[PDB]
Amino acid sequence: NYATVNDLCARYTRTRLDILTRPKTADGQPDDAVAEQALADASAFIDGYLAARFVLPLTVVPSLLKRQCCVVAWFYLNESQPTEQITATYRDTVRWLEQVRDGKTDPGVESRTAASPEGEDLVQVQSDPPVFSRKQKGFI
Amino acid sequence: RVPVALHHRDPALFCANPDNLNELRLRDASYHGLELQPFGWFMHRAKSRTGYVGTNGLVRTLIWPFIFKNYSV
Repeated sequence: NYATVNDLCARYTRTRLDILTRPKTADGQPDDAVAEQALADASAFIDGYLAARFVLPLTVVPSLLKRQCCVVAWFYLNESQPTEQITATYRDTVRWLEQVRDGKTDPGVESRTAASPEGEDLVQVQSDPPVFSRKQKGFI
Repeated sequence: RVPVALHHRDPALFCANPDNLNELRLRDASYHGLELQPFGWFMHRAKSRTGYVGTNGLVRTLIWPFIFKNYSV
């Protein structure tokens, strides 16, 4: 997963996270595996939206992707009855992921070293070996 | 005492004298250059155009059409 539960419980108040999680567990006591599973599902969502033009086991993780995983995990964790703002922000992050997939916006870099994640060649052409090109310094 | 063989040396070996500019002198890594040994150098200067020894060759005129034709080809 892109973001750990210790970050989702920091961006979103831990008490509200416990309130959301405690029903979903089998026993009925505050649990941590539910949040990790939701974060894994959100990371899978982002991975699917990024694999279009990136090598998906990201060499360097864009620093905004932690936020983009936390928001989607929060929406996935409020599926029974979400606030209007949660839905609006989830639609905004889906729009951002669609723009990233299409090519309108790059995901960003790692804020530590400003390195952008690599990916496979979106465009690739092959032609026959070049003959009579200007690089052939013979003749002329 | 007559010649038995006439070897055609490469024309690049000869540099015109910086003075008088009309005496071909064998290049010897010198400013003036080594002069030709007498009775041992059959020199034929075909002057198609009046001027000095380096000028009168047809390469001066033909270098431009050659370049244009080959670049176009």
